[PDB]
Amino acid sequence: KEKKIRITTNDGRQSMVTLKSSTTFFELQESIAREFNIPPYLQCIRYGFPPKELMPPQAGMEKEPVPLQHGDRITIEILKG
Repeated sequence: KEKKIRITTNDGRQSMVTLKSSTTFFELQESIAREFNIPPYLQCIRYGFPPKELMPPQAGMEKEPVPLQHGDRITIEILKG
């Protein structure tokens, strides 16, 4: 029982997911990597208007869930590996 959110890569593609309630930036990066064809180290998520750069947490915050909820929307950007 988790929440559902939308995704859209700068390349011009989009896909929905079932992001978990306690899904941190890491758990989120793993979701997009599934719905799309980009690794967690090449997917830059964005939310809010204008689109922000949901940076990765650190020691202590890594456990914290993403800033998105059931019914939210985000945008990914294929980084340069």
